[PDB]
Amino acid sequence: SKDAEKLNDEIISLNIENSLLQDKLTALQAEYDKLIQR
Amino acid sequence: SKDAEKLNDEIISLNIENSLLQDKLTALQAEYDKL
Amino acid sequence: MALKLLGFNQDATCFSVISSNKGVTIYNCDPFGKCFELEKSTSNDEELDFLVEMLFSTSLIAVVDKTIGASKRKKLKIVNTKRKATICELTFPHEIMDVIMNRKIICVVLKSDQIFVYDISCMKLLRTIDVRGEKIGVRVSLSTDNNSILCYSSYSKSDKENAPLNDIVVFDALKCIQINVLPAVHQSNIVCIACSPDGMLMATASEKGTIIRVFKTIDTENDEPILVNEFRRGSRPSRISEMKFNHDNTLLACVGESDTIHIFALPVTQRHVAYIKIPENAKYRIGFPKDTTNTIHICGEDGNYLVYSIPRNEVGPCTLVKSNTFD
Amino acid sequence: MALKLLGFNQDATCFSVISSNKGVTIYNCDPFGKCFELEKSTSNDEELDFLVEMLFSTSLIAVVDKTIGASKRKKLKIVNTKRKATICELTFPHEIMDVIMNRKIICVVLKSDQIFVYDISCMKLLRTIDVRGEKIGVRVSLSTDNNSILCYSSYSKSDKENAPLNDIVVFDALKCIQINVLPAVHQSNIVCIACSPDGMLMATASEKGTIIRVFKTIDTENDEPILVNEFRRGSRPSRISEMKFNHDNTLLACVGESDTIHIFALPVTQRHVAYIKIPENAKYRIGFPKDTTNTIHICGEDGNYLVYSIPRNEVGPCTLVKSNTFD
Repeated sequence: SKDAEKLNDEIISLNIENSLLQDKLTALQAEYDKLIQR
Repeated sequence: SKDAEKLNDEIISLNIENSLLQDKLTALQAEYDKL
Repeated sequence: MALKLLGFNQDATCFSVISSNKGVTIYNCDPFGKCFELEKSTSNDEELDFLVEMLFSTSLIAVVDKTIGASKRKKLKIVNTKRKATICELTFPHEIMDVIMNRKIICVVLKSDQIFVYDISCMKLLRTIDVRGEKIGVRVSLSTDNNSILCYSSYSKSDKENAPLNDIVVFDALKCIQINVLPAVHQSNIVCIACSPDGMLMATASEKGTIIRVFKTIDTENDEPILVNEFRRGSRPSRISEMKFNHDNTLLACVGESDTIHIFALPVTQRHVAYIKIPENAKYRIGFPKDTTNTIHICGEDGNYLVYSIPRNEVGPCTLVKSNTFD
Repeated sequence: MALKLLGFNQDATCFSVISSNKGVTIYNCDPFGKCFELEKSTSNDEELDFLVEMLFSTSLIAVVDKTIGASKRKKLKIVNTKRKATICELTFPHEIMDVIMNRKIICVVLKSDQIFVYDISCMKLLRTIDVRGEKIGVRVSLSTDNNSILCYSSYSKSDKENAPLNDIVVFDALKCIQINVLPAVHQSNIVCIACSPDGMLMATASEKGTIIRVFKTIDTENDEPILVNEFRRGSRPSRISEMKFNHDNTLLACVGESDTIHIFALPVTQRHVAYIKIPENAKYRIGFPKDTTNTIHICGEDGNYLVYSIPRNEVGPCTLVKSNTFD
């Protein structure tokens, strides 16, 4: 089913963007935690 | 059809996670600019 | 100890099981698999993870406590299964007793009978519901589909005469508007509440009467709530733990401290219909999926997961179809 | 100038066109509509955006440079079309020459013949490929489906005798394990490489010979690679630009600095099959979708977008079906 196939593809797109934000979320938090300590 | 209904449900969940992470980025950013 | 504290999914796709050994596993039904496995977060042997409610078949989970008391009452974590990361970590002034979710609304129940209602798209608290602030514990249930409808048990206007009572209140959580207030439906306390997936029906469980009453939820006349039917208790009064409503609202399942699981049919389209035998001093949880109306899924603390069939025109017991074993 | 630099989507759903006026527009084949339009990021008239590869039909895009030199060699942006936002911004020690994606693996090709392999779920670099570090430019191609298979042209063992050579290397990017090294299939350089969507087949294009060789990709015997077939060039040697493989792997399309677009059939289930006439000094790009094997989508720098039909049993030319015009 074509519609089914597009949906599966979007899931991969939405899951990639969220893994990039989570890695950007840990990166930003850590830099904030480092500056505040020092 | 059933699988499609199930798929729409993961999509709705991932957009919540995307709506939730963007709101943690704005929460964090303001705090970083202050200190 | 035994593998206690089972949790059952809204769509009957999968269930939540706290293995007493380590963490919490979530299995699937078709095909059966280890869907998600939480890692070690322990320090002693008999300290248990209590509350897990999930989405339908997604990666979004609501997890509450690990430690007996270190970070239990005031915690709520939102985790993705495929990446094991915590997204939002909410904190609450009291101890969580239950969490129910759907596709639009997340509810959090406190020990102090406070109910927090959230729009799940942004986690904005829609309304704080001071139930004990107005007048065992409060039992809450919620519709699965959209137009999600909230049902909770509230005290009556006899707080002056005595401390504990239980009436029912129907609430639309979508617009935060109270729809219908039901009177004291019972001469005793309310032990468990189940609401239909489409939000049109509602069940009530008494500790003393042990007679399940069904009321119309929303379309019911404003003048008086409409009672639908009543179901025969059996030979002995027994405490009820969890009830569920079929997707076509024709079937009702009931489990508790009894030898048997009862199945009630509905006259929407009497005393008893289908009964499933159960081991005595062992506790079980119910569910049935959307694919068919003849299959009932069964979760057990003994380690066994069973799938029974329902007889449409016979008053006989259920017929076992598929089975598998836990970890 | 002309509307140069066309880019073609894996699934032949849509294409990328750099309008020389402003930014870069992206259209959609059914129904044809302005899917995405990048805004002004310009300062002079003949400075061009070079590299765009996209996902299948999603919102995720890979964009490279805008300026002639300000931020070109060392940039790669990952943007959502629906919110116009940049997510991750990677930096590379050399100038990008090509970018290919699939559902699991993103490859980035550098001018210094380095190939960067990323797991797309988390953007971790899997392996750095020093092709020029071992021994025109390197031509790389990639499978569309999962079990994505990477194919690149590598130099031979005659670097002492002379500076430039081209053999082929088959690489499994999924496990980062080299599968098969093909010898010098050509006495000349390799101009363009196309790999099949299921990853089982591969074509090779020479500059002097202009004779396409097709090799088995993975299932080919370890002792020696298996050559499938060869195709007649025509009346005149011509440089080849882009080739594509049909979804059932029965058809191969070839386009270049020639008057015509050639269609090759495959013997998996000879010299020439279906030919599409093309205007001479104007450049075109190929594609065909997954719904049918008789439709070939055609992208043109003249402003015209064409859809041709394929004659299964006739050596006649292709038949035009649908057409539309650019902006």
